[PDB]
Amino acid sequence: DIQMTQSPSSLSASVGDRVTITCRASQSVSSAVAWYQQKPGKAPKLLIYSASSLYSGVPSRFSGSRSGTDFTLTISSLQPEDFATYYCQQSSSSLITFGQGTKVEI
Amino acid sequence: LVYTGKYREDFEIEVMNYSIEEFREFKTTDVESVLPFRDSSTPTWINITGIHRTDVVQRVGEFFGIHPLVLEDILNVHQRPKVEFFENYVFIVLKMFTYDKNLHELESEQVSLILTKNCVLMFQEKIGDVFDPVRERIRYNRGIIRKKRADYLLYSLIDALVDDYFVLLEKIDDEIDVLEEEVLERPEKETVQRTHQLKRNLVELRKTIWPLREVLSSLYRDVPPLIEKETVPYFRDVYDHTIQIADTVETFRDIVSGLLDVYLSSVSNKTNEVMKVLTIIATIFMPLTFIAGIYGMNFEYMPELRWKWGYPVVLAVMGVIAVIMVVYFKKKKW
Amino acid sequence: KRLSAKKGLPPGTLVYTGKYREDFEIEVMNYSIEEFREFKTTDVESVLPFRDSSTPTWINITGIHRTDVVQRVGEFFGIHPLVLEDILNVHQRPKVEFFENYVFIVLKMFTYDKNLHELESEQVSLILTKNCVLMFQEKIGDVFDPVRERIRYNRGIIRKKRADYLLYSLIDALVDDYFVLLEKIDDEIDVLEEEVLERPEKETVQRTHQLKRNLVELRKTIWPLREVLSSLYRDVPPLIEKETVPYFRDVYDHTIQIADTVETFRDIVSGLLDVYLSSVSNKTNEVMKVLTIIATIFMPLTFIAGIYGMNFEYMPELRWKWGYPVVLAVMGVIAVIMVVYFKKKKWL
Amino acid sequence: LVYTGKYREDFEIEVMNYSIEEFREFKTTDVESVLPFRDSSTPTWINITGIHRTDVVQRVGEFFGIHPLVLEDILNVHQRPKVEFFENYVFIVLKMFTYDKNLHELESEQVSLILTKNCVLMFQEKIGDVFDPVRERIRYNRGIIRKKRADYLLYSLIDALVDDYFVLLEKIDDEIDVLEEEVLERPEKETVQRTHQLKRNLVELRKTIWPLREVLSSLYRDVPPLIEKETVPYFRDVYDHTIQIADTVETFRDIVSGLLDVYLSSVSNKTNEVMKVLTIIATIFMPLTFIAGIYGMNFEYMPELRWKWGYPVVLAVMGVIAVIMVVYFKKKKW
Amino acid sequence: MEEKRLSAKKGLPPGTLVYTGKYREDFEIEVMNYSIEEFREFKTTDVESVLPFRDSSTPTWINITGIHRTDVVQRVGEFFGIHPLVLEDILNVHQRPKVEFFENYVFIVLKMFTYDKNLHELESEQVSLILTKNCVLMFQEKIGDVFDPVRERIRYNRGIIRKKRADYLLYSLIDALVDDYFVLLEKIDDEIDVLEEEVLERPEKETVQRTHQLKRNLVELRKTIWPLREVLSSLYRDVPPLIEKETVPYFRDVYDHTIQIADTVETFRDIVSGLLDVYLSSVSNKTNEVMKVLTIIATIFMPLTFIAGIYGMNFEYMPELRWKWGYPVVLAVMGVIAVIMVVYFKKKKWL
Amino acid sequence: EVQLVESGGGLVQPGGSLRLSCAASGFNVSYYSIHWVRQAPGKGLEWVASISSSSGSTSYADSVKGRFTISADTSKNTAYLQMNSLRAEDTAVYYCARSYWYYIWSYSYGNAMDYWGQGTLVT
Ligand SMILES: [Mg+2]
Ligand SMILES: [Mg+2]
Repeated sequence: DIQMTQSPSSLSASVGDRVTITCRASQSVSSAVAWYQQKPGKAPKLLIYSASSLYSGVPSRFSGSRSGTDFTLTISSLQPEDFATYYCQQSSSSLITFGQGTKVEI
Repeated sequence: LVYTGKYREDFEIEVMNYSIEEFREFKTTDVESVLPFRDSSTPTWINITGIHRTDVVQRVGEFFGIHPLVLEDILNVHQRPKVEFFENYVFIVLKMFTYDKNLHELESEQVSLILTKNCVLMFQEKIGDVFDPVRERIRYNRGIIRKKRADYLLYSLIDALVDDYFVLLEKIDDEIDVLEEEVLERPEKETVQRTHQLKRNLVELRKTIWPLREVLSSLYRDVPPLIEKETVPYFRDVYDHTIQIADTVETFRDIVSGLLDVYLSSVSNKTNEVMKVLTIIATIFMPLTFIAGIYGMNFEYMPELRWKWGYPVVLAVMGVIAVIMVVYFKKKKW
Repeated sequence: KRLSAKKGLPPGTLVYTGKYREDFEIEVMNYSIEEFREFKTTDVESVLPFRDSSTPTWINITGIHRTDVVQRVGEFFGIHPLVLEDILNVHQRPKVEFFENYVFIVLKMFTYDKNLHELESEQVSLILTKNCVLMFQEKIGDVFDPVRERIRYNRGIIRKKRADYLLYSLIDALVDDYFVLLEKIDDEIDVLEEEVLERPEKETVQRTHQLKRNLVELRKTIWPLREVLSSLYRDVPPLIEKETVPYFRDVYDHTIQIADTVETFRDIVSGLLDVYLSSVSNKTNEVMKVLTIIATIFMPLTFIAGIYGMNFEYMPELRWKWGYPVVLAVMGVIAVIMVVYFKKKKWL
Repeated sequence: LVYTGKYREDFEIEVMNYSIEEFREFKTTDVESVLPFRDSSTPTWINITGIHRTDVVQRVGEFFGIHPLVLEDILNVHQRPKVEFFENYVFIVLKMFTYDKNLHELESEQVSLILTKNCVLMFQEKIGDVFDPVRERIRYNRGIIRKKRADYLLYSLIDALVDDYFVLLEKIDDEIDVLEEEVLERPEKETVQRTHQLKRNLVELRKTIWPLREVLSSLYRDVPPLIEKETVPYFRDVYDHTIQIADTVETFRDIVSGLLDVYLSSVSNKTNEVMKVLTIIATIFMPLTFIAGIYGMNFEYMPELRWKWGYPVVLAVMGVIAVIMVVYFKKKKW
Repeated sequence: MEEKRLSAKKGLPPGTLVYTGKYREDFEIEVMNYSIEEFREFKTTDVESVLPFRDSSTPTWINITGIHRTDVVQRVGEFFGIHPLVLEDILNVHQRPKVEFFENYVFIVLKMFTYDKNLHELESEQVSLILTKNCVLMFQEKIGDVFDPVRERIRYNRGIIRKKRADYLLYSLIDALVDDYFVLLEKIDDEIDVLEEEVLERPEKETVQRTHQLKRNLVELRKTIWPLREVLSSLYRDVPPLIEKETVPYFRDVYDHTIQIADTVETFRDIVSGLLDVYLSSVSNKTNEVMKVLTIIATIFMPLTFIAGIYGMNFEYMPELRWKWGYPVVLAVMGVIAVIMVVYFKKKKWL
Repeated sequence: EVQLVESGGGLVQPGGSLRLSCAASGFNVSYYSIHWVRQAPGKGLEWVASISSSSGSTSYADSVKGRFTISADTSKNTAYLQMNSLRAEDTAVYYCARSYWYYIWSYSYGNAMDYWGQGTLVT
């Protein structure tokens, strides 16, 4: 079995400041992780894939970094439209496991 | 029949038999219990965990029917993987590589697979094995191995081995990412040690994985009927997976050879900076202690009167020279 | 034969390998002796009825990241799944495959950026079938504008010939921007060589090593180009007419020139690697020349001043007639003469 | 007629006539005893070692009807491997390599294969060969060796000589790991001497692989004088094995070059660390020597006098300067 | 790169052809006209005596040495119907090997190298071949070639050269040139082996110069080999009508030889760069030994001077009076400091 | 243009059987892999099933392995999920998503969901 623990559980930050969410994998995943944005009552959107690759048609303030088996989602300049829940992902195996889900508020 | 393996303490024999609907598991050390397994029309698998004892391997070879030379190859450990086709049986040579993340070393252990009629002999070296997935698959029937002969058993064994290759590649990928981050962030002599050991591991992995390609190629391309036509496409998949391993290996070398070069050139570029430090300090303090010794001459001939703060005048001249030298160093941009 | 089984995927899975997913477009140019059209669109189904057209057709699908479009085009045009897997595998070397109906060519185009010295590679595939040429790229912006302008404004022979001349024109344009890139790298290597000898820092080393790696990439992607042009010229498969072989021979000679140029550049960078170390040694030599000059001039003076400045109970030379000025004068004379002695060579 | 070799040692002629029904091992030593062993339908394997015995080789060449130019080629030692095709017989010249301990230099021995009808002849010079796997295959009922003609014998000899390279590369890899340990801990002049010798041996190996690949390519492509086909698919694993050898030798050269580069890095870092210790010591102790020179200056009216018995004050100033400068060095890798 | 027209130099009258090399000492024409059963060898200095061999049915090998005499080259080109641009290319030594296929003849430019000891530079001489009908024109700069084996084969009827046409003669000449290239590479390897000992044992400026000129020579060798392999590839894979298609396997054998030579020269360049690196390492070790002695002297003496000055201060309030005779205490302190210095230098395993 | 919709969510007593239909527009379900994901109120996302309609590739979640059944029919260009013997914890919002594969190294591939369906509710 494989699981992805996402830290912190939740984060509170102002507008225009850096926000970092780290995420660790039980078993080594090569680079197949993803970060998403989920507004309440709405479908999730794909932000980052390949652990460092920005999606097509998405603001570049989001960025992804990989160190070893740990992955960080970072924000250069947070915006009011950036208060949602961010998740991890795994695509190493056919069994996809999601992150805990970190909600960022004001 | 001389044994050269470095593992001697471990020894065990385990048998897994199965049919369309039923299976049986057996564990023993005396070979007399595993002799009568020819009569089982259903395919069976016999695993010899420890091959240090030459008597058991000699007896099993003369019992099932195994050529002297392929048996001597079985006992030999330092052998490139190979495939031999005989009318009675086929013989294949494989390797398993365990690699600890914390304790960086890529070891090995030799496996020999012999398929005669329906019994598949596997000759493991020591304890610590990979093929638990196939054992659990045949224990709890959630696959296709039940509907096929021992040929699919051989295919499952080899597929599990290439899966273990993939897992090892994932581990090496994590190590390469960590090493690249260390090199870009902060070098070290132990960083160079890591680069060299990783390079050597990749080289040996390429050298040992390349024969496996032609092993599988011999196993599907012009295969005898002993491996069966229905089983042939499955081996194809294994061959394809092997290619990936090789491809991955080469690109890893392509990313590890060039990792260290900037550090190789970057040394001796601190030599000039340490010269900068030593030279500025020596330039400040050679004339200063020089005039200190000149005024400590104990000559007493020239009047050493109090004057208009003569000693503070000497100190002021010293400070002026120091400021001038600092200005000169700023001009030289040292 | 067969589409290779990649594990971890469903069997028979066609996957894009590159990184560019931003844009996707289809551009059609149907040109003939008299009339022509330019049907740029996105609906793939509209492009399809051109497979059986009489006049030569140029289809240009940018953004092969949409594998469904590539699969549909390959299926309707009768293209083998292995050829499609080669199309979608960007990580490759230029190559050519001849088939009973179509000719499949894999080539690479490159771009160079100033102020960010990155040699960006984009793989482009050509499939010449019947009287049509399919083109597969993965990003907006190519080097085939001269061909489009020639077709549009009826200048040159291209509007008079078949699709084989179109394929020749495309490959010729690719070799032309290869030459342009070689000129750009010539300028950059000249700048780097001039700079490495005057301001040797670690960023110069990083730039030189990046240039060396880029040149290795260029060599590894140009020699296959020589091979593919050779394969296009000598055997001349039936899809290519016998009158269009001298053009491919010219392109072959062009590739020879490009290989010679990249080998010359590789030798130049290999030289710059030693030149940098020589320059840094020169700088260290200058610094230690200053240090050794001050040391040589002012250590002997220091110890002689120390020797005359000692606490012996004796009275050797402490009351002589202005002995201190005599010591200073002779000492300054020895310092001056040794500075003059060091004035030889380039030390001072 | 003229002998070019510089080796004069034991002379031996061995004949190995093998067949399905049985095989002959009466190698003997009589020169004329081999002459009746020419009309046998079975593949007759005649080998002469110690070509310094020129009368015997001349007699056998006259008996079997070889062109005297090929005899002169046999008598040569420094001859690049190649193949010549004639209606009566085919000539092949190739090199045998054996690595040794002590002097880590590899020597070459010419071997000539003359194949005509159901007869194969070797023209080795030095005692000590590598074809033992083919011999044991002949003597131990292994492989298709007896089911085929002397063409299979030529194939088996040539691919055994190809397999020699794997053993040689294992030996060179052991040497490389020894030198890796040395560069890891003890760098000296003998280190670069032996690493550069290994580099020379590796480029020698590449240079000698090239003609071997050319010979295999020329022997594969058609124009078979005596070969009746069905053996040319066997000249496909040999060419791939040549490619294998080339790639593995390239990797060995790359790792040896990396070892040389890391030795250079070690020398540069030694320069840097000696410079660093000198700079630290001089830097921290020279201003102190200055200040020791200055105070207690000898003039008539000394105004420093005593400031709250300040010799411990100046000592504490010295200590504070020393500790802060030590911290300044410690914050970096000095 | 379209159409072939004579180039116009501005220092010359419009049509004049100029010899580019640096040799004027020799001139001689050797004609070697062979057949299945006969051969005439004929050495002369008159250009007009070789003209009848253009229309000779039997194969003939003309060899003009001393192309510095441009009049002879022009006369032979005019008679044999050779294009003036090919004549300018013949006389233009400063060019790379090349091949040109014409309707009536094939033109090849190749190079022969010589290596001298005690003068570690290689000297190249351009040799040009024109194969036309049944005549092979050869143009050489100076006395001294590498086609002695071909001459012996023609004279003594060795091999199969006599029974064949002029295309086999062209093959024989090119094969002899490539064999001489192999000999050259062996000589370069021997020079490299000699230079290795000096570069890792005797670090001097002369070794630097020798290694750098060897690297320049290797660069020139590669710049010659690559077009030569291209020429052999063109002869193999283009099969012009003059080659009769039977001698093509000989050309592929020569092509393989050229490929081997190119790989060898690349490996040699790598070896030379490694030699330069080992040189730098050796000089660095020498400087390291000197820095070692400097550093040990400085650290065993300068701190001793520091304490000597510290207790060499002279003001009112110090324990200058002897405590345990005092001065032996300071001397013992200095000696102990020096002993500590020496012992941890022994620990650091350098003096 | 490329839009995924879901139908079949409703008030079904635990232990029952029902069917969720994911209708696809703007693309072909044959050429892509379709995933079903379940998110509980107050909990994070949880992948459930994956179908590759091109082949027989069918991978269910670990927790509910063998209790669901995913497939796809190209005649309607839709994907189907069959839910049988539901638990109490299964009440959540169900999303149907496309996903494309991407290349990291030669041995390892990843995948990402680019278009997410609105997602029905199951109780
Ligand atoms: Mg005194
Ligand atoms: Mg001092």
